[PDB]
Amino acid sequence: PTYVDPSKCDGCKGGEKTACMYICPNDLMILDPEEMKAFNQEPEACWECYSCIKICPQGAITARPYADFAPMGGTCIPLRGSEDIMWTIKFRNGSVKRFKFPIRTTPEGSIKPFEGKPEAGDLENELLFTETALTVPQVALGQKAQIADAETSQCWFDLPCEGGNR
Amino acid sequence: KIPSKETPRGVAIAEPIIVEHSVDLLMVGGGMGNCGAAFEAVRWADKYAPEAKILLVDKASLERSGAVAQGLSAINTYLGDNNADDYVRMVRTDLMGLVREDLIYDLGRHVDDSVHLFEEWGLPVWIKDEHGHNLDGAQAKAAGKSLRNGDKPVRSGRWQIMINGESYKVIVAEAAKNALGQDRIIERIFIVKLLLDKNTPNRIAGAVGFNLRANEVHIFKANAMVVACGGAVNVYRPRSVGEGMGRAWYPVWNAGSTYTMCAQVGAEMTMMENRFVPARFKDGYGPVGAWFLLFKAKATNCKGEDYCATNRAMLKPYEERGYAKGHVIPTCLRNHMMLREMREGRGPIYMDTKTALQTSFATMSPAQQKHLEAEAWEDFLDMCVGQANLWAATNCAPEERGSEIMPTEPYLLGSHSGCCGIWASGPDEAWVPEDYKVRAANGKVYNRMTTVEGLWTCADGVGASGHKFSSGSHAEGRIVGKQMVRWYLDHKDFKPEFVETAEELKTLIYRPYYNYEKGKGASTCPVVNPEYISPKNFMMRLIKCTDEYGGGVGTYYNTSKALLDTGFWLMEMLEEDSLKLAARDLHELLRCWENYHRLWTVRLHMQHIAFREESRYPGFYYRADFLGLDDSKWKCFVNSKYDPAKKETKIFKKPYYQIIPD
Ligand SMILES: Cc1cc2nc3c(=O)[nH]c(=O)nc-3n(C[C@H](O)[C@H](O)[C@H](O)COP(=O)(O)OP(=O)(O)OC[C@H]3O[C@@H](n4cnc5c(N)ncnc54)[C@H](O)[C@@H]3O)c2cc1C
Ligand code: SF4
Ligand code: SF4
Repeated sequence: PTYVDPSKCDGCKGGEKTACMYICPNDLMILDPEEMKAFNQEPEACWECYSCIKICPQGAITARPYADFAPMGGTCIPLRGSEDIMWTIKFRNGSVKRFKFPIRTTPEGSIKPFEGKPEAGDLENELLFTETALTVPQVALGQKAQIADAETSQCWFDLPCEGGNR
Repeated sequence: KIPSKETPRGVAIAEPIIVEHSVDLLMVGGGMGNCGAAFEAVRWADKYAPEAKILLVDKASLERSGAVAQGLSAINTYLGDNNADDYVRMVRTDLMGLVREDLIYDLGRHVDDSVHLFEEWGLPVWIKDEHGHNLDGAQAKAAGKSLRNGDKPVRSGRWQIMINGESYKVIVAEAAKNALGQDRIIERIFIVKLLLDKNTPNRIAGAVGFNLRANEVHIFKANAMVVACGGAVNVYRPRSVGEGMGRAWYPVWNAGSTYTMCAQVGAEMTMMENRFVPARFKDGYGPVGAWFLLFKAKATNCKGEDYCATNRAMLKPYEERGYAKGHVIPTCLRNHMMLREMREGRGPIYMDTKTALQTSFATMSPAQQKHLEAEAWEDFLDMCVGQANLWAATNCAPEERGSEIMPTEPYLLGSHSGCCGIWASGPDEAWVPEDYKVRAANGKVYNRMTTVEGLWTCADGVGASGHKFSSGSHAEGRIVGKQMVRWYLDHKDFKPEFVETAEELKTLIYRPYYNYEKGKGASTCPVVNPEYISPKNFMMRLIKCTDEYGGGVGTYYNTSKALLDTGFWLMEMLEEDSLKLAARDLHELLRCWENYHRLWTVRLHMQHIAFREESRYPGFYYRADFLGLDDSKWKCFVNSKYDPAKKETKIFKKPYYQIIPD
């Protein structure tokens, strides 16, 4: 679960999106408008996805690992930049490991989805607009499974019980 | 002091406004499915229907909504040199033989194209350098090597590829945004109903929902729509019942909406008996794979022995029938050999990373050691941060102490290593059987359409066609996105109408609000009140019933006709009680409708397993009264169709066509 540092949180004064409240996939982050401080309204529904922890401008949100199975002292802190992410893992015993990973090669907000790409083709074939041909199964069969249905393998005639006309 | 005086802490909740929308194409959900749908649909509309109103609605905000919220470390579907026939063959083995092979093949010949788009958009994809050593996305670009340049990915198994995909979702949501714009995307709005046409029979007409930031009921009229809102989690009692209720493997906010919203409206459902119980690290559910293959760390019981080797005999009846033969065991059978070690108390199932690391660090240079450790930790930081938190907490850096493996509580999904969902339509080719094609009242057959005319679904939505993953989910959306624009043009002059009025819809959505208002005076505490029921308590009462009678963790995934019957008896007192749910705030109204979706699905999942008189997925769930599999009577799909007018479900067998040989 996630909590907000009241001394760090300013309630997002400018640019009237409340970063944490806006981003949370589970609608857990909410702002107290009078106090201008935010909190997690339902901590036991927190998937601990770090979405709010990353987006927070002040960096007021940290994660306390699930109290009902995780001991105290341990924490993960990201610092997500424009093209990379830095993680610092602080252990219960005091150990620290740091990491750095790529997150994106192209600049944020720059994707032109259609520029350069082919225009819409045939509304009647299975081709997507960026495609030109599609594979067909190597060998294709039409073998129906067929299920026995009858609750008995029993037969009381002398003759196989196969051509059941009546 | 008195609890009823205490402030609700959610948004507000008061008499809603009611705001209508006439739209041509609606998209419910904004995960991997619809972000593919939007991307495709716009392009086809910009050329052929530029006047057509397209709208995408999401429970959360598109930037981070869905399963890919914290990102991923791998793309699990990528052919590239592989042919879509062995793709179908592999998905068939894993999912115990009973799959819609046409949907899987169709998903194969479209999937790579999405992955290629992803890289182009900015997704850092790993590529082999020249001496077979790993390069990350940033440095692969620096070197001038790409999938676009056909450079062969890192790949930790025939079908998967490695990525630096922390920002995976945001990259995809961006493409969907720039195609649509903040005018065709309305976020933070939960859809609850789905309405079908007053005039023509079995045809979709609209959808109802509510705003999560202001008191508004939204009524949507539509010609064609996708409902892709993910799978169903927290339908069974988890292994941590305190705060750990939020630490499930699949996203905790998947309420089984896709499944119920369509089933409720008459769409034919498929394979709902199928579930997925993954084997992941204890409590945190982080991925194990990397630690196993990068360092060769194995699972050992209390004796230190390999239970896979010891319990090989359990697989005899299956391999003789051709289900497992030669160290290619289905995932369900893998944790079927795990369960006997557990129930006979020879646990805990343990990953000794301590000794496995100190041995592998001897044959590696110090700098080559930092690299393989940074790959392994990224599997958490890119995919599952909760686990890294647990290791930070428990002093469990793999160097000094190992970790426990545990099979998770059941999850209901169609995109991942499961296959439960909605009966979709095949593409319409010679190689597709006639029973696999829907074909509408106009005679033509549109790909991936439900049996409800004009309604689509994809990715977790379509059943019997698992192993789509993040790429197939996008590809399927693209498939649908086109078919919706195609549909609209063939039905251009439609005009949808509902049997129910806007007031009737509004009083339904906010019923739990009225329930609370009218009954709150009865008690000094808002939770303990005889007049209504809390959504958190409904949530609990359900997951308990499912655990104990539907084959949850508590019963070692075990069920029978008798156990299910008891389940059903409680289930339909709970169905009745749902009419008396209560909401103090908007966030509670959200939970109220999510838990109602959670009931309808988990019940349907049980009605399916009750019907199928074999244990098709041993290790996932067992029928105690029908322990073994049976290809005589049950080689087929199990489908159901709900009747809205008669409030009756009809569960029936649906024949399986084998298409790809072997
Ligand atoms: C932990 C885990 C690990 C994974 N690892 C991999 C991997 O390594 N490789 C890989 O390829 N795939 C992986 N996946 C699988 C992949 O994420 C899914 O297959 C894919 O995300 C499914 O997409 P979807 O179409 O179901 O939409 P989702 O991404 O599941 O999102 C559903 C959307 O619907 C919306 N929604 C839900 N309910 C409503 C409502 N009723 N009203 C309006 N909107 C609603 C949500 O806001 C959300 O945007 C992983 C998944 C899990 C979570
Ligand atoms: S984003 Fe950060 S600073 Fe802004 S309201 Fe949320 S916790 Fe406070
Ligand atoms: S960690 Fe994720 S799910 Fe939890 S409150 Fe933050 S944004 Fe929401």
